[PDB]
This record gives sequence, structure tokens and C-alpha cells, in this order.
Amino acid sequence: GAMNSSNYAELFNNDIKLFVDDTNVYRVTVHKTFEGNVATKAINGCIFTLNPKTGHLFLKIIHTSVWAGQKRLSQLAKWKTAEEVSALVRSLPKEEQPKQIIVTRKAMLDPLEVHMLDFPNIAIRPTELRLPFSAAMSIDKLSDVVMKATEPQMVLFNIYDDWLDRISSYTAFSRLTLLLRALKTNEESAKMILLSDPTITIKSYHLWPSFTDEQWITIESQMRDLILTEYGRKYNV
Amino acid sequence: MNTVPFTSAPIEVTIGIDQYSFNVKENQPFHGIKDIPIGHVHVIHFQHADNSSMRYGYWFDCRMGNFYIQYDPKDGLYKMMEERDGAKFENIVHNFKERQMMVSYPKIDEDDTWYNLTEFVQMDKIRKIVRKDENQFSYVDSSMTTVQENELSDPAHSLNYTVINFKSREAIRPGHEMEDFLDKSYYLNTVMLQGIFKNSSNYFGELQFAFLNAMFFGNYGSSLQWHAMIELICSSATVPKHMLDKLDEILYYQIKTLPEQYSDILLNERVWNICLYSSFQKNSLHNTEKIMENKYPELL
Ligand SMILES: N#C/C(=C\c1ccsc1)C(N)=O
Repeated sequence: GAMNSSNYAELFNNDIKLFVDDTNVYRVTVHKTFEGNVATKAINGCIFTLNPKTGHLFLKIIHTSVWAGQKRLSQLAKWKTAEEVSALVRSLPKEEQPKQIIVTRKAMLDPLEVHMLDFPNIAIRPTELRLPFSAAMSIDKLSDVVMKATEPQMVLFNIYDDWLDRISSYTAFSRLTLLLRALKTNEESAKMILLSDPTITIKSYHLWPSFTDEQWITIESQMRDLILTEYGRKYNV
Repeated sequence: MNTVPFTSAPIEVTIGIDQYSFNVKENQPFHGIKDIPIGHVHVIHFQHADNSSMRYGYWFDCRMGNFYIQYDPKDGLYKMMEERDGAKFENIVHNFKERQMMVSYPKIDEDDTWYNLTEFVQMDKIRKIVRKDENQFSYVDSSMTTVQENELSDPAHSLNYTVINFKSREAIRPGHEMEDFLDKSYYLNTVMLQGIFKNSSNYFGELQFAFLNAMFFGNYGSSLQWHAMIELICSSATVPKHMLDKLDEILYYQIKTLPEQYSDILLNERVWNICLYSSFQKNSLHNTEKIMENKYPELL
């Protein structure tokens, strides 16, 4: 059934699973027309498909050309997401295919279920967690590859960099969700925290700075502070 | 005009014949039902006074044989039976009509209700949904489950309605996932109408029979099936205009006949609000929408 705080360690067991977030698939800027009406202009998007145990991120870039001449794009976006997730599963060797796919938004359940009818033994599940994966486009290197794409493209990342060499999956996922929650609540300050200094750089093959164990504790502490604050600044407390 | 005679009435029971019903007292001198209209299927049904659990009954067509009812004290129910001896059965019946021990099927001349509820229902199709091939008549009760229900446990005593499942490979063409899920016309017209039912009369017959089993016996799986067949039409953008017009008439008479106090369990809010207000056919069921709004405005 649904995924929540009670069954949170299940993410890090040895059954292959993927999270699918569709919040950045269909992205628009809203603007005025010469006649003073309002129009949307789509920009490139992405499906965020993540193995929480390994950190493997299958980032399917959604080029604006896929929307040309189409209607009801927010609805199409869910079915396009499900088509691409299904295509990804079919491209994997059987022993790499997931046994569960967890969608971050309940409106993905029927589109994915219908697209995965060929896979009756893959469980499609919602979640009650409010996961901050929408903020993935606040990760500079992810945003850069999405906006530069001139065609549909899949790009593979490890969203944990090399963290699993030193920490567990559970710990790496907690760190990821803390980083993303911060970026989501106050992008500027979150980004100031992460790279305002010189000597703690991002390797060419990484997404996040090369922090020592001690520097990660400071960083994580600073992200908690930001998040608690913004929660006051928001509710005055 | 035909007759469903009775051996006796040894236990107090409410007897239904189509949409009519009457109370018979324990050991009351009652010997059956006369003046039953020829040309329609009928259902004769029972609710014991002691055990309102299990409504049960028999679908039959008097053209297909001579049917009589005898209470079985071992199995504890009124059983329908067929008599081959045309001459013996008649002499027993005339005798009873002479003694006026039968109730008359009480059809008002103006009234087309039963025809309108059974327009497309034929005994031959009933007997393929209810499989008991040694008898010309079909038993149904409150508890019987459907084939599709048994897939989600005695196969002999099941209702073999046509399985409809909107998230199934039968319903969804590879590569038309979104199109077929949001517009079920493919599944309605090609899969079900052209492929399985052959024509819309057979589809409507099963739909009407499912409704009647839901209404007369409280059969939950029949109710599920009725709503599924409605929803499949309403969720199709492309439906023959004659089918929509006939569907409106069919549902109107079902809604007109439903007991006002059973509307809470027998009507699925989601299906009806989607069908009347969101679906492709939201504007195509004028008679049904008007009686639903004046009689069950709470559901909506
Ligand atoms: N004929 C006959 C029989 C019984 C009846 C017939 C109508 S009412 C009771 C019978 N064969 O046992």
C-alpha cells in the first residue's frame, strides 16, 4: 500500500525500488501577449526516477518539442511520464527491474498502472511523505543538462556522489532530503550555505561539494537551521 | 396467460413475482400465481418470515415449460420444478383455479414497467450467466458471487457475467494507453460489442439482468456489474446514437422502479456523478438525469 514514516526503512532493503517524481516534467513560464492576454511558454523538463538504495538517478529530459500541437498538457504530462518510466523498465535487464515503483504524486498511479500492465508483479505505490524532489532543478548540474537539451535525452547520475563509501543508504537519503528540503524552502540561502567558500569544491563527476565528515555535520546543521527559520519567517514564531 | 402453481405454502414467506409481492402465512391455503403475461421472462422470489437472510428466486419463461413450486423441508426452501406430463399438471391447476386458491398477476393495463425493465432480457442468455443446464429456469440468491469476484469460490454457483475491467490488457491497446483509458470507445465497440456481445441488444440484456438481480436479491456483484456496464458506455466518446437513446430509457425505468429506501446501497455515487456530470455522455441521458435529480438529489 502507501509509503509513510512507519515503513521508512523499507526504502533501504534489498528489493529494487524506484521513486518517480513528475513535478518537473511540464514546466511553463506565464507571460502576457501583445493583446494583453496571458500565455504559457513551455521550457524543458525532466522525470526524476531515483533508486533510494543506490543513489542511481535516471533523469529523462523532456524536451519542449514533445508538447507541440498537444492539448491538456498537464494531463498528457502524467501519461508521458508513465510511458517513459515503462520504457525505462523494459530497457533494464530483468534482474535490474524494480519490484516496486513509488510515485510521489497520487495522480501518477493510474497512468503508471495502465502503462505497466505487462508487469503485473511490479507494485505501483503512493506515498504519504512530502518528499522534496521538486527541488532537483535547484541542483546546478541537473538544471544545466535539462536546459541545454535540444532533443529528448536520458542522463544517468548518482545523486549521492561517493557518500555510500562512508555512510549507509538511510543516512545518504536523509542527507539528500535535507538538502533538497532546504533548497525548496529558500533556494538562495541553501545555495549560499553549500558553496560560499573556496577550498570545498564539486568534483567534475559529482553534484555536491566534497565535504569531509565533519564539514557535512556543520552543513547539515546549517540546513536544519534554515528550514526551522523559514518555518518561523513563514508562520511568525 | 400462464400459471406457476404451488404444492402448498408450509412456511410463512413474502413472495415476489416480478415487481409485485405479497405475504403468505404459515400453512395458508395458497396454490400459486395465475394470469402471468406471456412474452416476457419472469422472476418469482422469496423471503422467509423467519430468516430475512437469503432472498432467493427463479428466472423463468412460461413458453419454455410447465413450472410448479413445492417447499423442500430438507433444504428449507421453495423450489421451482418442471412437469413433463402436460395433461397431469393441467388437471391439478384447473382444479385449483376452480377453488380460487391462486393470486392473479396484477398488471395494470396502462403499465409497461415490466416490459421496460426486461426489454432485452432473454432466457437463453440468463442460462449462460447462471449455469445449471438440466433446468429451464435459473436460481439466483443474495449470496452468489460473480466470476470476476472469484478472481479477486465454488464455480458451479457463480454468476458468469461478462468480465469488464478498465485497467486490463483487454481494455487497453498497447501504445494507446492514455487514449484507451480516457476514451473507452475501443473497448466498448470493438472488444465488447463487436467481439463478445455481438450486438447492443445482448449488452443491454445483461445490463438489465444485472440490475434486476441487484434490486430483487441485494446481489452485490450484480450491482457492480450493472454500474460497470453503464460506466463503460458513458466513458466512451463514440457510441451509436440509438444505443444512447435506448440506454437513457433503460436507466430511467430502473431508477423509477428502485425502492426509495434502497438507493443508498444500490447506487454508486461515483459512477452516477461521473456518468451524468463529467463523462462524454453527460448530456445524452436527459430522462435518466431528470428522474435522478428529482428523486435522489442527495446522491448527487
Ligand atoms: N403436476 C404436478 C405435481 C405437483 C403439483 C403441480 C402443480 S402444483 C403441485 C407433481 N408432479 O408433483
